[PDB]
Amino acid sequence: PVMLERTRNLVAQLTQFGTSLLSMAEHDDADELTTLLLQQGMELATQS
Amino acid sequence: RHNLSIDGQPLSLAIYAEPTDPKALLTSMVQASQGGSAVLPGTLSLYRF
Repeated sequence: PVMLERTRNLVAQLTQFGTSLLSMAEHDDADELTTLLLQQGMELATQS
Repeated sequence: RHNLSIDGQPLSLAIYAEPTDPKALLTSMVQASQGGSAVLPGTLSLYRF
């Protein structure tokens, strides 16, 4: 029971890390799309 | 003498060598060297580990 309690706390912290890792990747990839749109827009502006 | 007609119209078509296109201007991210925190000697707690 004592081993289970200590292990269960560590696994919960590991779950916390996974949630943060996924959240950051989602935000970073959203910014990648915004950057791509602006770069593509500039090429269109030159032709305009 | 100046290669014009009787009416004054020029007889030779001129040229101007069209200006060289638009210009592309870009910006870039810049990074610099960054350090980390240091470690001090630790205190001795009154409680067990």
